[PDB]
Amino acid sequence: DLFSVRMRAQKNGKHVSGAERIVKKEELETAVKELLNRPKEFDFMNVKVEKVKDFEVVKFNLKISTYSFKSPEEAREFAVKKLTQEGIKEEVAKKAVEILSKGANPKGGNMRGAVLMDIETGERLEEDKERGVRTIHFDWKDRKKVTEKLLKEGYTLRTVDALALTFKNLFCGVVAELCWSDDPDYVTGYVSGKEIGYVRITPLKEKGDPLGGRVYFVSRKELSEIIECLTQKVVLIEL
Ligand SMILES: CC(C)(COP(=O)(O)OP(=O)(O)OC[C@H]1O[C@H](n2cnc3c(N)ncnc32)[C@@H](O)[C@H]1OP(=O)(O)O)[C@@H](O)C(=O)NCCC(=O)NCCS
Ligand SMILES: Nc1ncnc2c1ncn2[C@@H]1O[C@H](COP(=O)(O)O)[C@@H](O)[C@H]1O
Repeated sequence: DLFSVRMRAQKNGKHVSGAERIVKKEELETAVKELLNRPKEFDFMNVKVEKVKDFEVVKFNLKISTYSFKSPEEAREFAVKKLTQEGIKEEVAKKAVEILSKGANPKGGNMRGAVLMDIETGERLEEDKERGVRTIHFDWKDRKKVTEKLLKEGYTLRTVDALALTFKNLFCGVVAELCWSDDPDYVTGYVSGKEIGYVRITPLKEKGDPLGGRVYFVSRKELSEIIECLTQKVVLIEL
């Protein structure tokens, strides 16, 4: 018996925190305490506890690597390069980078979710270009174990969280992903795919840029199944 525990929190109408845990009932309360304690300041928080019907367990298997650069132009140049090692045409990879740096939300600011980009044509397939699509209903099978292991190998808690999210994306049929943070202080981003692994890349923006986002590279012929998988299928990831 599994329960999905989803938390989001706002402050001054702005989203400041959000997380999901999928656990056995005997750790339900523990998961709720953790997420309730997650944001520092908030004026509104919602928590959803949902009994899980079906779910799938999947074995994590991406290679991790790390790269440092001396300007965002050089980090984005490398980012485009790694993307074309997943068979993506260079101009498609470049338009992704172009969209994130110039503001992915057409009415200014960050999106509430990821761009779905046609691998072949670079065109944005998400219907709501302010909202995008959100990957949800994923968690590490044994998050306590995974967090301690990755911390001691030198990865941060943001790495722990982003890894589980990409791996679901790739399992759901996203070919490749580009991501850097919306938070102007954090400036590591990544690029991922089944062949290039999980590729951490610093810095993909200047420390002070408030723009970020994610671009998912998807084959249009699979768009409907991909969206269903990202947003509805329940996946536990086993390290
Ligand atoms: C937050 C999360 C748990 C979704 O929870 P949810 O309660 O089911 O959210 P809902 O779909 O019901 O959203 C309803 C409202 O809360 C929104 N909201 C939810 N998640 C949001 C997010 N990640 N960013 C901005 N707004 C968000 C509000 O925008 C509004 O959604 P709307 O755009 O559809 O109008 C999801 O983002 C998640 O799985 N996060 C874990 C991974 C992660 O964020 N890692 C960060 C480091 S990579
Ligand atoms: N669950 C999600 N699925 C897809 N995209 C997201 C999700 N959460 C955030 N994003 C996008 O990725 C950017 C970075 O988010 P974060 O990982 O929370 O810093 C955000 O500005 C959103 O545009």
